[PDB]
Amino acid sequence: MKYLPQQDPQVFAAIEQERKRQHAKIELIASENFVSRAVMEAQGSVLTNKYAEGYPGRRYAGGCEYVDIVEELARERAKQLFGAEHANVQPHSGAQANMAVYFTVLEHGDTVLGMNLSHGGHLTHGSPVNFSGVQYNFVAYGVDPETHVIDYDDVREKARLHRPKLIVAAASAYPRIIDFAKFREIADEVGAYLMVDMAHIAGLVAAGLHPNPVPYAHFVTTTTHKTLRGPRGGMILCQEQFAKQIDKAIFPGIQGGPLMHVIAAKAVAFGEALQDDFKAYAKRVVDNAKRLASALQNEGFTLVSGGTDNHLLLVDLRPQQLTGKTAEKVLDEVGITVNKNTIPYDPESPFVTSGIRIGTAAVTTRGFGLEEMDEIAAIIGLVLKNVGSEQALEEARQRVAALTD
Amino acid sequence: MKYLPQQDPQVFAAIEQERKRQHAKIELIASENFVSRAVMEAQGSVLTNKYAEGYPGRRYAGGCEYVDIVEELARERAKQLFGAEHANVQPHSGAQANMAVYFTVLEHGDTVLGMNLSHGGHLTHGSPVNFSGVQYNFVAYGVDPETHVIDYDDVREKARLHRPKLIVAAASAYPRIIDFAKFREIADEVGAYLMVDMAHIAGLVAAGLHPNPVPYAHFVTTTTHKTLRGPRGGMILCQEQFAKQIDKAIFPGIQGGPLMHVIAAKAVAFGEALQDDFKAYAKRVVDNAKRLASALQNEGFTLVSGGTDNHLLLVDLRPQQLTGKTAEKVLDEVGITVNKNTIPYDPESPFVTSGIRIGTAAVTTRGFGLEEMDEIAAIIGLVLKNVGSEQALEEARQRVAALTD
Ligand SMILES: *Cc1c(COP(=O)(O)O)cnc(C)c1O
Ligand SMILES: *Cc1c(COP(=O)(O)O)cnc(C)c1O
Repeated sequence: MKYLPQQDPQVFAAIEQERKRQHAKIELIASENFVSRAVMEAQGSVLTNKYAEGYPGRRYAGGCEYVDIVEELARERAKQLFGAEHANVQPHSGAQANMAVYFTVLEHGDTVLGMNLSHGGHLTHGSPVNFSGVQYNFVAYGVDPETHVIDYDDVREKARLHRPKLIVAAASAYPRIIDFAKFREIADEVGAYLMVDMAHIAGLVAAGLHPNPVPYAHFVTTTTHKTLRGPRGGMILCQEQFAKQIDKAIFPGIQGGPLMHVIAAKAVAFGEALQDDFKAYAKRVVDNAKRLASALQNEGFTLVSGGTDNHLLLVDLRPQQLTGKTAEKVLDEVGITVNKNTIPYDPESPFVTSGIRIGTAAVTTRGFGLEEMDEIAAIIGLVLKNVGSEQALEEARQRVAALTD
Repeated sequence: MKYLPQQDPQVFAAIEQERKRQHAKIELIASENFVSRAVMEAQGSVLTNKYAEGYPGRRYAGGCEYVDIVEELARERAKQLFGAEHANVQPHSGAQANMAVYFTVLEHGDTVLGMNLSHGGHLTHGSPVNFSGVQYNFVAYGVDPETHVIDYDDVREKARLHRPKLIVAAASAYPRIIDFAKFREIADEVGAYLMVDMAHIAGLVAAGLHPNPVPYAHFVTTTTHKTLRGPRGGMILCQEQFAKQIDKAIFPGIQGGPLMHVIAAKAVAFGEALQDDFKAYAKRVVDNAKRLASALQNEGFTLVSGGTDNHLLLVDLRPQQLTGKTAEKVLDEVGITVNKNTIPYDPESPFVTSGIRIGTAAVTTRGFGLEEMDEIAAIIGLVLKNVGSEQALEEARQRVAALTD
């Protein structure tokens, strides 16, 4: 940076604080990652100065010749990476990606089937305080009370009874592989559309380490950030027959002018995802997640579903008589960043919780391998089993600093 | 840039093309502007790596200490600049800013009164192909057929007959000052809320060159870009009593995690707007718009409302038997960027139009004064009155290059 330190010292000081914070702490929030320096440079570009209302070739304003190339590059790389027939890279967020699809297929008050929020489902999948649960009639399917894997018979039963117009699959906190083939099999039985929100698993789908939902779902939504390691934003993937309708749901549907500088960064992020080292990176993420899972059990922690198939894991803290809130607070004191998260059939409210959510996507970007996975797990054990001891927390504090150089 | 040229040559080449395009052309689209190098650096920051779901102090995740400072700086500067009691700087766009307010005050199918789209109103003010016109029952008020100024008696008549729950004031293409006091007087009579969408005039409100809608409106929405010369995004301003409800309409209402790097740039943009030279800049914008308006009439062009009170003007092209589409196309050939725009009571469809929309915000940033306003107007006259002559267009092409160095 050059012009910000001089122009706005207060803002630059806070950014430099945040930059050092990202280095000093161990980032274990499953939705967090670190983007490349090339991705950031694209967001700091002059492409913010251009209104590009519409789509490449079909713009409502002139002078879009080169931002069209950018959006095309973003759309073509997305289709190459995921094997989709159509792509829309204009969604401002994953929430706006979901909103647009809902706007396409559903009318106000329509019944939609989604994953239980206490079981793994996202806010945009039918929360009574979110637009989705207010705009539409949302019903829930759950996971098995003891195996914590999606009960696909329950998904079929809920679909056949509630007769939804849409079925949403995918989660914010689900450690296992989602069977999209069985979701389509259920959707075809009740004559409903299928939408997959791969936001958390998108990078793992790109590297072929998680089954691709594209050939099963009518609509596929995702965030460009998280495991895809791209800028903060959204994307919609669909078959050719929904292409025009999905585009119209973004503009002039729910949005105005797109963020061309962010779309530029999406194109950079997709280009980086197509390369071989990203597929090697994403394998290490899952390898690190499996290693962390095994090591936490070795420390005496119960895990939701008894492990992980993807990038994230949930710790059932009830054995140690701890709440997610307590765990989040105490780990923040040593430099480990987690978020409290409801476990399936949680006795505690969503604001207190009985579990914590941990992902390996961010730390794996920093170069964390199998060795440090065991150390992170050792520190978490030291902290949570010795909450009252400041001796342990100071020891843990030093062991966090040893890992982060 | 350093890492993008090496990482993604295709994307960097298109960005460099766009950077040179922004320099080479004369940007006269009223919604366009050029942000400072400090604003861009804030968007190219690591603040994209942080999830900040919630609000400063009341976050759903830890490690937000410094992004809270950023959001607070953005919120406090906004309140200083506009005299508002509360600010929300999380809206991804002006469209999402409007959407959130509608989500707060209205239930599905509620009657809303807004400005006619053919008269100046925005897409988000009740288009039957936009969410606003589908989600809500939108009725329209118009301008005077010969004066092109808002018919405030028509606004009262439409309000008393249709009994709206909300009244929206402000426009995308309205060259005159909007009387917010009379809009509130009408809203109080019918017991309706008042919302002002100052997106186009926000910078002029900041410099005190346009009446502030804050003490008249219950809700004030705006884009952070355009005349405010900030990053691409949205903002909501309201009184203290709506603060909690407006915040809940953004999250967990219509959005997820905010764009902290864009909020950082908003804070930079507001900081730049509080300084004296911005108030001097914004006066030159209006001065340039008045000078361009007078000069275009001197060339024989009819203007909507017979001039301008703000940053933008509309040319009624019917005298020269030209459509907006034809004018937009031919000016693109010489290097002048405009957009076709429906004039009030336009015989031509919104896709062909009878007028063009011109703003001075962008060129004034580049250093354009009164002298070059007369030259721009001279070139526009040369082009549009000699459409068939390539001799004139080549002459015009050279005169565009003389202005842009
Ligand atoms: C992260 C996520 C989203 C969207 O997040 P934004 O903050 O809106 O980008 C949507 N659905 C799921 C399942 C997610 O994980
Ligand atoms: C520009 C504008 C908006 C929003 O534009 P976005 O592209 O959504 O940022 C909303 N209302 C009015 C009147 C505008 O001019």
